[PDB]
Amino acid sequence: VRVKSTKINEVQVVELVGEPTSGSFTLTLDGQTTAPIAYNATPATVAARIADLPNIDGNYVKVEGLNEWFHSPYRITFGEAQSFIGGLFGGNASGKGVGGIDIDEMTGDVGTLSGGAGLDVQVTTEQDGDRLYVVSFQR
Amino acid sequence: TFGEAQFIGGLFGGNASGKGVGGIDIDEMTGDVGTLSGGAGLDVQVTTEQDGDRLYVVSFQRAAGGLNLPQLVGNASGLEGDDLSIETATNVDGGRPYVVRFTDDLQGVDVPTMTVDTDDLTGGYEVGSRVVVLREGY
Amino acid sequence: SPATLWTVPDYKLDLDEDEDPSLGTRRIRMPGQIGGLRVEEVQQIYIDGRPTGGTFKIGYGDEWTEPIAYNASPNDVRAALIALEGISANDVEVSLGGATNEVQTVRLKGGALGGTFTLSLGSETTVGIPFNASDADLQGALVGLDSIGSAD
Amino acid sequence: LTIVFSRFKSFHDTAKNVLADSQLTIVCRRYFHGEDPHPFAELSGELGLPLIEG
Repeated sequence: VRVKSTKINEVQVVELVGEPTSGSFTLTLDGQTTAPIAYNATPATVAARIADLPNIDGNYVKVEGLNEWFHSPYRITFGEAQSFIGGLFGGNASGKGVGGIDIDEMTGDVGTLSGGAGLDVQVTTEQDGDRLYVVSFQR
Repeated sequence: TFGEAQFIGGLFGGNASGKGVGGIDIDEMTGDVGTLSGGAGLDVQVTTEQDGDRLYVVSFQRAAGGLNLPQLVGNASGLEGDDLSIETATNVDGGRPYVVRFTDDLQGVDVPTMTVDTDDLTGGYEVGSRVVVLREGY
Repeated sequence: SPATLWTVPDYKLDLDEDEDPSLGTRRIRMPGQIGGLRVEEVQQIYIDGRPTGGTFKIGYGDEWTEPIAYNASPNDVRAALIALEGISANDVEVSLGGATNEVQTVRLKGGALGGTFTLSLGSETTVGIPFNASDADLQGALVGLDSIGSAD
Repeated sequence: LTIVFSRFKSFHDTAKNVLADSQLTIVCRRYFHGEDPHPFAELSGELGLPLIEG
């Protein structure tokens, strides 16, 4: 037997709707929740705040600021990691860092934000994650 | 020459980006010929060879994109200068038409071109209507 | 789409003495013939000049709708058209399509060598915009309104 | 997928081998007012509305 797979990453966008002018917000993923993020946090700070989550547990996520309101929206890509057969039985399995997984949508909470009208933290998926495995038999 | 040497939210925090006077319709200088000597009919006259200007273009898109918005009105009161005003114009009025599509028992039928009576509409400006046929039914 | 499929003979009746016998009984499968194609009529109704109240009426041949509100949805236009005796219970679909964006322009006049100004859009009013504002400064002021958003 | 490269070649000399290996055609048409449709006008979707109005 031989196995092949294609990685397709989760991409999610975080929008500070209502245009906040001071304070700090948080993001939730599986209930694990981020140390509060500034209204003008740099994407590399947002990356450290999502990397610290027990369900991510490493520098596996990247984020880019689209710069419509300070750095907002933030566009977050899981698995791009920039701000032997039999090894499974040996406890040295080769798959490292979350990527090609259908990450359930992060939920925002406004925290201490204040500013314009109708504040919320809004989240959307721009590309659903996938890793289809193809198992081909032989010999 | 007035203008050369020799983040969106920054304004609310006093970190406004608009440094250096240039793109402004500056008032014409005057020159005083006191303490100045040695000639005839001495004066310090000035003239302008190109007026300063900046037209800001504002384009409303996405959730503002379908709307026929009201015209921006400017208040000049916080400016300091000799005779201020703010000029605003619509260059493209917005909108989104009703698409009427003839269907089922009118599928493939050459229907009449509609006309819209606007006499009971109120407010607005040059209020009117137009009907554009995208397809003849056939 | 349902289609008629015809198989039609193309027989060779004068075969040479060693030519393929299969050509004597040759028949051609025709492509498949569709019914009459219908084109659905489409008309775009535009209302111009930003009415703030009242009603309009749509004429369909000799008849007219009941009054339609300036604010009407596609479903309100559809209900108004289906009530007109030239149109029956499913014969008209109505929707909105094809945005034109507003584009507006702003200029300061006079030797305004200092201070600040405000813009207003309906009832809402900006923070003060510097006399020498960048494009970013004016966008930030316009985006700080309650109707406008940072994407818009 | 391919590499287009030049150091001050003509566009013809640049495109020649790329168009030949890829099997592609350059086509050009002059826009004449009052007889042609606008060169970038195209329709879309369930109803066949223009992509961009105006």
